[PDB]
Amino acid sequence: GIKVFGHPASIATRRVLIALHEKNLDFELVHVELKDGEHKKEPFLSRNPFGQVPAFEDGDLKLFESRAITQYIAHRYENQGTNLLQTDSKNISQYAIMAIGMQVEDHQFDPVASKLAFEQIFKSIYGLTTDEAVVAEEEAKLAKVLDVYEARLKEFKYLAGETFTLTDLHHIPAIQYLLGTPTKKLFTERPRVNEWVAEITKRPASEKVQ
Amino acid sequence: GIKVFGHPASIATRRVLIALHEKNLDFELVHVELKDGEHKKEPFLSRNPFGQVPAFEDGDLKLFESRAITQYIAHRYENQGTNLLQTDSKNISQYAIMAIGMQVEDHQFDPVASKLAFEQIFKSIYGLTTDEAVVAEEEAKLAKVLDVYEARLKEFKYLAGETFTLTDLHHIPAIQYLLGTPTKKLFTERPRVNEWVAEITKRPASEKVQ
Repeated sequence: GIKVFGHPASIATRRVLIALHEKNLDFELVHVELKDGEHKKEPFLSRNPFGQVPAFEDGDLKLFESRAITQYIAHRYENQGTNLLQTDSKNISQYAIMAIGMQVEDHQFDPVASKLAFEQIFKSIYGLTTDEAVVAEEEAKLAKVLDVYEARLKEFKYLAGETFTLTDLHHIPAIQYLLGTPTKKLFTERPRVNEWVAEITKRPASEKVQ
Repeated sequence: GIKVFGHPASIATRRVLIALHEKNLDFELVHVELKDGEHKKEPFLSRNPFGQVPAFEDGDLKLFESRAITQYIAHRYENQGTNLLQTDSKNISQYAIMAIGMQVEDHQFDPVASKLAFEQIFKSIYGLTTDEAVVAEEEAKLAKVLDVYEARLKEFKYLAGETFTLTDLHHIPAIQYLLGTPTKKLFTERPRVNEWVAEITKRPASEKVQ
C-alpha cells in the first residue's frame, strides 16, 4: 500500500516518484493542496509534523523527508528494479564514496539549485521578476559545485561510481527544472557534466515525472 | 592512520571526535586555522574542495562532511566500541526510523541550533550583541522540533530506538553549547528531552570534547 503524499511540481516529491518508478513500484500520488494550507493542518501534521511534502506510506510504515524515503525504497526493494545502491555492498570504499556524495548534493547542490529554480520558474508564474543579483550570486556557487562534479565524472561514469545510484538520482528533479532556464549553460559548458546530465534525465523513470 | 582536519571549537568537528572516542579509536586532530583562511586555500582544498572543516583521513581513505564520516566510522568499525547503529541490522523498520531521524536533525535541528549558538556564544566573543529578535525567532522553531522529540522519547528511550545511535550523537555538539545559554530552558521544560539530554551529554566520549 504505497501512497505518496505531496505536490507533483515539488522537487522533493518528484525525487520520490522517480525512485518509485526506478523500482517499477506501484503507488498512488495523494495530492496535498499547499495553496489551501493543507500541509499545515491535521491530519497531515500526523504524517509530517514539520508540515512539508513529501510524506510516504508503505502500508503501515510511514515516512517523510524525501531522501529518507528513497533510501528506504533502495533497501526495502533492493532485489527489484534498478539497484540504486553500490554494486558491491561489502566494499566500504564504495560506501564512503556514496555517503559523501549524498551529503554533498544535499548541502552544496540542493540549496543552490532550489533558490535558482524558484527565482526563475516559480516567481515568473506569479508575474514576479527574477532578482538578477541573487541569480548570478547563486550561479557562482553552482559552478563551483559543478567543477567538483566535473572532476568526479572524469574518473567515474557517475557521481558515486561506475553505476547509477541514489546520489545521481537526488539531483534529477532540480536539474530538470534548471534545464529549461539559462542556468543550463553551466551544465553544458562542462563536457562530463553535460554528458552525465543527458544520461540521468533521459531515463524513462525520469521522463515520467516532468 | 586517522587524522581529523578541523577546528576543536567547531560543532561539525566535535561531532566527528565523539564518534571516534565512542569507537575507542586513536586519531590526531590536525588543526586548521580558519582565521588565517587556511581552509580556503591549497592543500586543504584537496581535502575538501568546498573549503570547510572537518576533513578526515583513515589512512588512504579521505572524506569530509561530518555525518558522512560518522557513518563511515559506524560501519567501518562496527565490531568495535559502542554500536552506533541499529541493534537488529535486518530490521527494515529500524532502518527507516533512523534514516528519518538523521534527515530530521540535519534539516530541522542543526540549522536552528547553529544560528542560536552563533548569536549567543560566538558573537559575544567579539563583543557583539545577540540579535534578540533572531534569537526568539529561532527559539520558536527549536521548541517545535523539541515537541516532536518529546513525542518520540515517550515511546523510545532514544530518538531512533531503545539504543544510542548516530541519530542522538549528531545533536550532542549543538546541545552542549546551547546548554550554557538561556536556550537550555527549552530542553529542561520538557521531561523526556531533559532526561535524554542529560544522558547523551554525560557520556565520557561526549565529555572529552568540551
